Parts: sequence; C-alpha cells; structure tokens
Amino acid sequence: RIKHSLTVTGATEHDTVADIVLGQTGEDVITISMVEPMSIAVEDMYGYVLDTP
Amino acid sequence: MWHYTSINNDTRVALDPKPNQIRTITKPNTVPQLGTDYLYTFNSQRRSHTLRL
Repeated sequence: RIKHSLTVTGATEHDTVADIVLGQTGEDVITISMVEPMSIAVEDMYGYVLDTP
Repeated sequence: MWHYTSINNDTRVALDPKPNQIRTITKPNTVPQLGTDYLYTFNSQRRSHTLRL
C-alpha cells in the first residue's frame, strides 16, 4: 500500500482543468473511525510531574 | 445557550458493497476462513446458542 508525497513544482503547465469528482467509499473497503486508539509501553502508564510554589 | 453538535450520516446506506466488488465479498470468501468476523458465545443457561453473523 504505497504512500505518496506531493510537491508544488514540476515540469508541466496546467490551465482551467476538470473537477475530477469522486464519491461512495463503502464500509467494507474503507472504514472510518476516530478516538484515537494508541500504543505505548507498560511503565509509561504510570508517571507524574510535581510542581512547586 | 449550549447548542451541542453532532455528525449525521446514514449508517445503512454506507454498508452496501460496490457493484463490481459485490462479487468478491460473497462467494470468494472461501479463500479466507472466517474466525473473528462473526460473533459466538455459549452459555450453559441452559441453553443459549447466540451465533450471530
């Protein structure tokens, strides 16, 4: 599953182009959620920072 | 004046597979071997056989 990294320069020239429209994701292929869930360690669950007057 | 907010989007409409992927998610599920997708728990009530796809 390839990731891309796009830039703002190139060797071509665009003018007045179409609006490439897309829709319908589905729920089988692309699932959309949020919290988010994370992954850490074990001892890192327990820590604190003390302040002083 | 709190006016809380939310996101309203059909949850059934966005379940239906694609017309060219509907092939994949039906019969060709013989390649994989289930395992985790369906839900099954057993109680010696008894008896309970809650097998739920």
